[PDB]
Amino acid sequence: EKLLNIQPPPRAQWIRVLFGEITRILNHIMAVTTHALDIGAMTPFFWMFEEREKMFEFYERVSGARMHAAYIRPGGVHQDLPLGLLDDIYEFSKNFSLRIDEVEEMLTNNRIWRNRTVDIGVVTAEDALNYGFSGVMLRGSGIQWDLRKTQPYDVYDQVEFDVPIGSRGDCYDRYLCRVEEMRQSLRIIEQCLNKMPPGEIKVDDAKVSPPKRAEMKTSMESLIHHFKLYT
Amino acid sequence: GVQVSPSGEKITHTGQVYDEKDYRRVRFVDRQKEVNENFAIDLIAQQPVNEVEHRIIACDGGGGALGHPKVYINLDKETKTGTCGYCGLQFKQHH
Amino acid sequence: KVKQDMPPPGGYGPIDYKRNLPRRGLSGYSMFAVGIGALIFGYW
Amino acid sequence: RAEYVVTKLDDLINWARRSSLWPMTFGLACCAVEMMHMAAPRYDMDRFGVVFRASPRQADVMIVAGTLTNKMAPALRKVYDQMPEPRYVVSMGSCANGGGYYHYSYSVVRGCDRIVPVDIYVPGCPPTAEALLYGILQLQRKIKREQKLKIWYRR
Amino acid sequence: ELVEVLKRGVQQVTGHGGLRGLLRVFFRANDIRIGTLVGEDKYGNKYYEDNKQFFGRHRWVIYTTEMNGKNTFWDVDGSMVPPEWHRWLHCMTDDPPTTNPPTARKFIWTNHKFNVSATPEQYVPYSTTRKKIHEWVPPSTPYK
Amino acid sequence: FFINILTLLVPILIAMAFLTLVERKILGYMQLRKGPNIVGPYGILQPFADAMKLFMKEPMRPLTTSMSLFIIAPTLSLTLALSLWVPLPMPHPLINLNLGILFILATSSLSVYSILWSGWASNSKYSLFGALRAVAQTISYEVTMAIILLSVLLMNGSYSLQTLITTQEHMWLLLPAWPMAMMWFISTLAETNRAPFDLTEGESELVSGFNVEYAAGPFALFFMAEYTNIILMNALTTIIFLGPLYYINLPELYSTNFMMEALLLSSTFLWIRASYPRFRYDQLMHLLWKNFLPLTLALCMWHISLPIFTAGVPPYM
Amino acid sequence: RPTVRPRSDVTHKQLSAFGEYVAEILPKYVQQVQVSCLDELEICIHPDGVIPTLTFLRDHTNAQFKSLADLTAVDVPTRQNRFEIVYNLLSLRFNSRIRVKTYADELTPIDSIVSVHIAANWYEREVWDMFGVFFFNHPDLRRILTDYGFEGHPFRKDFPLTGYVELRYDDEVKRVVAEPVELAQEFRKFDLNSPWEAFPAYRQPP
Amino acid sequence: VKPIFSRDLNEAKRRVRELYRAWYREVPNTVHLMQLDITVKQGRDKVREMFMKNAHVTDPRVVDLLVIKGKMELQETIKVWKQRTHVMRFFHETETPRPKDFLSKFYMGHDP
Amino acid sequence: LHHAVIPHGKGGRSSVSGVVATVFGATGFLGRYVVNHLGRMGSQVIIPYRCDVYDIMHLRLMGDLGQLTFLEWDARDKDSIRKAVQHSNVVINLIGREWETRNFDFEDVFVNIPRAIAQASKEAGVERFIHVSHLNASMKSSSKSLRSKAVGEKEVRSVFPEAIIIRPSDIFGREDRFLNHFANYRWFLAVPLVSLGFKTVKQPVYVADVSKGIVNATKDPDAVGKTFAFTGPNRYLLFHLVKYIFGMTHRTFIPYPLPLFVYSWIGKLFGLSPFEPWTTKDKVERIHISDVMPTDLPGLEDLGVQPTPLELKSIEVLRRHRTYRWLSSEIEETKPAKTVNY
Amino acid sequence: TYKYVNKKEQESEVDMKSATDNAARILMWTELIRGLGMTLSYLFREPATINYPFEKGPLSPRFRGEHALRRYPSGEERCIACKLCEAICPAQAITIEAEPRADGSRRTTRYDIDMTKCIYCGFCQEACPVDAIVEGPNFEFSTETHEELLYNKEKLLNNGDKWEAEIAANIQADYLYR
Amino acid sequence: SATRVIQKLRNWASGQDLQAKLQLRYQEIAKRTQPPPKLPVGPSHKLSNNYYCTRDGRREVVPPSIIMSSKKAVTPAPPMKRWELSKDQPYL
Ligand SMILES: NC(=O)C1=CN([C@@H]2O[C@H](COP(=O)(O)OP(=O)(O)OC[C@H]3O[C@@H](n4cnc5c(N)ncnc54)[C@H](OP(=O)(O)O)[C@@H]3O)[C@@H](O)[C@H]2O)C=CC1
Ligand code: SF4
Ligand code: SF4
Ligand code: SF4
Ligand SMILES: [Zn+2]
Repeated sequence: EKLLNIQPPPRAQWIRVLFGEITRILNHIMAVTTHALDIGAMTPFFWMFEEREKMFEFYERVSGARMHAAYIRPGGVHQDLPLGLLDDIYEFSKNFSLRIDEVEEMLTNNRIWRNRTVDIGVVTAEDALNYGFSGVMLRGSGIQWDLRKTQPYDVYDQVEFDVPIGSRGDCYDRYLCRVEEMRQSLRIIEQCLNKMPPGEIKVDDAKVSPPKRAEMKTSMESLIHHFKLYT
Repeated sequence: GVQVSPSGEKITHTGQVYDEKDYRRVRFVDRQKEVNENFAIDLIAQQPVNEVEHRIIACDGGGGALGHPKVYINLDKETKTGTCGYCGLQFKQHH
Repeated sequence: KVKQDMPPPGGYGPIDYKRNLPRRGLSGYSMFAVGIGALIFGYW
Repeated sequence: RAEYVVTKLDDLINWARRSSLWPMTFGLACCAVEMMHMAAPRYDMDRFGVVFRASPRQADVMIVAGTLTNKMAPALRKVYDQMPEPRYVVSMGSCANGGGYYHYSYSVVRGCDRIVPVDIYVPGCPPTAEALLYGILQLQRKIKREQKLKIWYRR
Repeated sequence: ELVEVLKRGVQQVTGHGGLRGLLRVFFRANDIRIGTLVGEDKYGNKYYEDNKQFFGRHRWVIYTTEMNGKNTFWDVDGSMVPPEWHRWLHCMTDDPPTTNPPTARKFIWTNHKFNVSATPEQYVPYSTTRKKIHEWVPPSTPYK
Repeated sequence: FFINILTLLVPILIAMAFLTLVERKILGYMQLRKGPNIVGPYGILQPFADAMKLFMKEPMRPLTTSMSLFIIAPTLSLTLALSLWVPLPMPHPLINLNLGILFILATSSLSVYSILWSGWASNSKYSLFGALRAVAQTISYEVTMAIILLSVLLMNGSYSLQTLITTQEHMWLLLPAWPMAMMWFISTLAETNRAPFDLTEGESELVSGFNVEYAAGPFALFFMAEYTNIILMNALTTIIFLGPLYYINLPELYSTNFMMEALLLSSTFLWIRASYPRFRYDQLMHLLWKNFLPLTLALCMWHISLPIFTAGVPPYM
Repeated sequence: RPTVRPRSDVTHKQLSAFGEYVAEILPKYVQQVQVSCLDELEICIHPDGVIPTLTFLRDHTNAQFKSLADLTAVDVPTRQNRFEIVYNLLSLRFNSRIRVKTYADELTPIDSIVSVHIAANWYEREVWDMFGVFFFNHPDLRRILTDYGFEGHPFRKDFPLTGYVELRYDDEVKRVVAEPVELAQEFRKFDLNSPWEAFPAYRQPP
Repeated sequence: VKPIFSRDLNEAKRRVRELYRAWYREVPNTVHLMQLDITVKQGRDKVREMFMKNAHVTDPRVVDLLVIKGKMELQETIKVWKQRTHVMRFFHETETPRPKDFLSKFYMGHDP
Repeated sequence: LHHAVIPHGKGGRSSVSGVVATVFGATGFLGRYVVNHLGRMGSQVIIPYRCDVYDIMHLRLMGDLGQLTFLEWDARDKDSIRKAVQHSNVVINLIGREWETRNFDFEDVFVNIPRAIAQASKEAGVERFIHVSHLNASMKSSSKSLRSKAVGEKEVRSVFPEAIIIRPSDIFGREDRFLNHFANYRWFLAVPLVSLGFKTVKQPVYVADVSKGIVNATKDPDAVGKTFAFTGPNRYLLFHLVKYIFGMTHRTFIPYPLPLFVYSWIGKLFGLSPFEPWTTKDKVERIHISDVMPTDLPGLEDLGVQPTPLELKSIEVLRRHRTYRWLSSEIEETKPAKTVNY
Repeated sequence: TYKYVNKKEQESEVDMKSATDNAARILMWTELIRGLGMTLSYLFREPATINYPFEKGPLSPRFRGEHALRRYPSGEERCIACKLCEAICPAQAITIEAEPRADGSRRTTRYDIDMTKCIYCGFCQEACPVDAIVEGPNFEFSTETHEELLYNKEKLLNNGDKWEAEIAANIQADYLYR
Repeated sequence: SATRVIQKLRNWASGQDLQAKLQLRYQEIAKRTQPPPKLPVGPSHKLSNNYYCTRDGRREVVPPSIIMSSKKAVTPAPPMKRWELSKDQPYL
């Protein structure tokens, strides 16, 4: 859409930011709990993969697949939300922060995880920028950089949230940065469900997004742009 | 109508059959070759012709956005059943 | 009339995202006074 | 009657292998997440008694998940050859079935059928965790309905 | 309330059709739970719904004893359910075919063939095309 | 006597098989799974089928291994794990040793010898890593564990095992000796390789440790020995520290109380397995020689001084 | 206009001034400066230019392009030097991105940036395995992403998409063996280039 | 043209002979340590045949890049990174070679 | 030819060779090597299997998509032979059992089963019939298996005149009953040999060379009706053969001189196991046999592949019996067996 | 807006009550007792598993599964040989070589759907202008041999004939969304 | 759900309330069947004053502006400021 110089609609931008932070919760939860499986805490993987199955059901409600969705098309998203998905997103978002509190109740403040993960893999910030580290690898070491805050793509300048940065560069600080990024992802979830705008889902340029299915059967130019946008 | 070969093979409705000396029939022993009973050629002869008063009819296959696009069929030649090329429901002028 | 997927009027409710951890157990002096006092009756 | 005793001993020796079969803590793909989702407690392995051991000497069934590249091919055949002799292979997903994407790539072996025998092809890019939990039900009934001591008897 | 949940356990023990029905549900489903019967299909599945359980646990089945001339006591799989009840069981709709039936068309199958791999009933693939290169046959008579 | 051998050795095998069943069910209910529901009435026929799968699968005869130690380590491992039960007290033991605590200590190290011979003669680099972290794990646990058993048998003056229940008739030894009890439970987790202190079986840093090349058969018989050691040291902690009320008119009431207490202790063991993350071979040795060995040397000091301060000199029998 | 993405000219004029500054500071050693639409600045330099231009962009006070994003060849076979080796930089202070291009073929290499950017220590191995572009002064330059014996750098346009080597297990040698490739179904290549002029401003002269 | 590390053909042949020296030291440790199947004389003959496959070229640029490729195969066979099957892929014992005479190439297919 | 049996291809996996072979007895060792070399060139092979699907499961990789049709079969029922033969154009017959069962004797599995397979082949009109026998088949052999195989050759010539009777010697391969039978003698810590190997002499012949020769016999147009004596490489005496096997294994080599009557008694009371036995009396009298040098009979070199020797490929197949002490010993660290000319 | 996650290291004059609180956090491991209480709270729950051969999964009406050819409501196979469904199928898994039917209409001779290929993405069911190809919500179609997941035309047609009672209800409940 | 004794044990052992917030969906998920919604028009679904020659984004992009091919200090932007501490949580 940048190469075609095409803006999506604001409903497409906010559903992109909303499901990108569902995606951020998905990758941070798999990251922390699969790292807990690599350490030896097998149980946050199970207790958080139940919630990951619930968010895969959200993915399957919005697009149709569990993982390989192919939903965020160039020029806005493919289809709409199903009716009453956002109520289930709100009902999951009420109860997920207690699960975050339970997983960091077991794992953050305890001796075993703290002794295994403090002062391990201490990266210098200048050596991290020389090695080309990015995102949570930088935010463990404490250099303040987040692409939703300093170079705002989509509609991420509209939402307001906090950037978790560490102060010692270790495994424990990177895990705490990921857990705090889940909590700030929950804050972006609350802001998206507060200010999701009405509108349409793809771009209304028929040469960029494919046209609607009701207008494809009735209008000829939609059949041309459907045909030569799909072959 | 599902026809039968002299080898007992069901003729597929496109006209595909395997020859009697063919080695590609050996995937069908102790198994079965799938042929549907509802032939798509024979499932249009049961459809009646539609007697309509329009000189140009519009067809969509029923449902609007459910079926095929809304295309327009001429009915001027009364000796020929004016068909819809997506579907095949035969139309005819009332007079 | 459209029937789009929107939040309801009045908005959605508040979402908890801050870290809320309970202060369970008790004070560390009296918890030691339980455990040292468990030794004294046990040794008696 | 001896054939009834032979078939009931065949059912008694196949009941153990259909129930307590022990898979592999594999990886390699997108499809590594859905093996972890069959481990996850919605559609569950361990309700059937399907346990992710890590060792190939202790494994009983191999869930090949996703892409099997040209570098991964001796790293798959070496592991399957060091599985002990009841060896069943599930192929999760379309890249282990016949190369779902990357069929025409330079560095994907075009399915897991080129290297090992695969006893059940479970399709999808997600096989959902219930869909190859159906796949472990169908391998479970497949090596229920296999006859080992019966064709040991009539031989 | 502990005697109320013990009465719940006694009720779900005594509600599944006597001791033989209790033992066949206990050794087929391996879950003894009772709900209302939302519909019996043409093959013999007994469909149950209990909305006090979870979203996902609330709709369940008890399968057939016979299906297409096969003993299905301990051999139960995924694709035994009819397609008209598939939408109800996998929570794609809130309407069973007892309440809201689907549209019936004249070409549709009146019996569900189940998933049929490693059976004499089996899909095997083939070309669905004719012979594109027609050969030249020799003549039946010689040159002289 | 052989009737007592068979009716003590068969139902301990049924008990450890059901311990593996309640491991899978208790870790399942901890992890929001249901556990192995589909086979048996509620799971009961799963570990019988696990033995009947793993013993009707074949083992390897690898080229790289040494075959004599390959076949002589797991026969040892099942013999020592089933032979630590024979000095265990119950009401009245199958065999009453004169000094059985040293038998428990030495033959519990000989189980690690079976693990260590598996690690060397399995002849992988992974198996050699597992053998040397068995060495480092016993470097961590053994001196600490014998100082704990010494410093509690300064309250019960002999090494006999019936003397523990005639000492613990009136009260448990949890209440005078809870700094002994917490570090003994941690040290017997380090003994029997459970998921906080499980290295050497590994499964999350290396592949299998002592049973990398050990296929079904000998891996199953190691698995038999390992969970026999789990229920064994659960019952040993149960008899030595939270030893129940002992009535000479009613030994079966005390045996039922001991078995409710031992299933509580085994649920605590699997609860600790599904509650804590896993140690390291450096930090394991580090805190079991840093945060344990001065504390258990001071507890050895205090229980040396305890027949002098409060003048309880223990009797011989 | 909600369809078109809005254009701010302030980033285009400050990138024009900064590209003028980099072409001013390196006149021997910068060939082309392109401040494109979508507001990205591309600086195309010599094959000898890469070490001091990237040392300038890493260590200069106004530049501060410390983090390297990616090292990437593209293979255009209609040039004399086929591989455009690009280096994407990133300012951690000034919030911008230089796309440095340089040209190469397979026979004139580039000095590698491992001596200044240790981010690219795996990116050099990636592009040497991927395109056949050798780099100087590397610690251990190695083919990593193709096989141990995959003869042929695959991302060149002269390489086919299917490849040359397929693998198959053979019971004859009891190992996985390589074969010359043949396919069950061919790659059905399409001709999706429409014959009409798509963009009238992007037209080549005849 | 700006050259790679070998300036001329004599220095390029010197580095070629140094790489052949390292392969000739490399082969018996590979056959002894990989649990290999081939004769060590067969391995040295295959190294000589793979050199004579590429030894019809003049340019020191492509000779030095073949030295770079052979050093990569050298370090992947010294440090045990090329396996038994990856070493044995060079022999191609699953496939008879295509017939050089015209008549069997006429018979076996449409090959020019 | 037909419109799909024509060989448009390049001789690989997805290529078509048109060699539609029903490989009877493909489940074992010679069958797994010839189904490998048949699907290497690329064909739809037809595999009738008598055992479970699990012991034939490792054959599923041996060709392209849908190129291996596994049909179960019983040896008594003629319809099971008929439905596997009747769509083919070449039938390979590798029916072999070196021991006896209760349902199948030494003679019926080599006479009456190739009688029924060639009778269904002559009823179905396939072109070539690659029946494999032993080259020591006569009427006066001491073992019963060669006496069964000679009259099986007589009856298969009676019911099939254009039948290619390929006659290998003792085939050696990775899972064989020759090399592993000679190298599993280390558990008894002695090799009881028949007259110390001084009156018997053998030619071990490689299984890929036999399978490549069977594939070239199916593809050879002028080889129909022949009788291929299929002995290849250099001729070894048995004392030097077991000396080569045990010197390459580097185990203890004490050859026990035991006579033929007592060692056949050892085989007779050793073959009573209800599983697959370690040795049998006809296996013992096939060890005590001399494979003669064949006169005017064609073999490997006129069919199109050269026989690989035992010294070139013995490290492929004898590596499964060594210890770790001498695991990495290559070809040159052992002494080759002495080659005799008689 | 940034936020620190681990920055509390300061000598803040730790007194007797907070020092005994830290020295009772260590040497009793009461936060490990807290983690034990967390797992004790989770063991007393009715678990989240379903018993899948008798209690099947939660899904969606848009859940794309097994490929199927639909049919019109009055007979007549819906596929009209457009060939835009293999120009959109990114695995190149569809061969649909066709002819005139010698009845005046337009159908296909061959369909091929490769289930050992293909991406399960719904590109074809969004490119089909008549909705002939559809992705009916099966997931219980795992086969044992590699032949049986090469769906040509007849398996696809009786698949859609098998599943037309559910697919048409999904399209009738879903066609306002797309 | 379980009864009150197990509910109070779960609430004490977690440390907070657990019947208010469940990870198990009982009735918090709405009805899976739905009324059919109406997809709205876009800002280019106009009958009048709607041209692709004014609405295009694919043809307003030109070839790239070549500056130099063959004054004070210049920065690629204003130099960015560090962010502020969060008012909800400064530390953790
Ligand atoms: N040691 C050797 O390998 C030698 C073999 N030969 C000859 O080579 C040929 C094949 O040898 P090889 O592969 O090693 O032999 P195997 O022991 O491996 O068995 C060959 C095949 O015969 C089948 N078979 C055996 N008995 C019966 C029966 N009663 N009914 C149906 N099928 C049966 C087996 O199937 P199933 O799995 O069901 O048993 C198997 O597939 C034979 O003609 C043999 O005489 C000659 C010299 C040496
Ligand atoms: S089968 Fe699909 S989901 Fe699995 S690895 Fe391949 S592309 Fe990813
Ligand atoms: S787009 Fe639809 S109707 Fe057209 S060829 Fe494909 S499946 Fe058939
Ligand atoms: S779902 Fe996607 S992958 Fe499958 S047929 Fe349709 S276009 Fe191909
Ligand atoms: Zn119509």
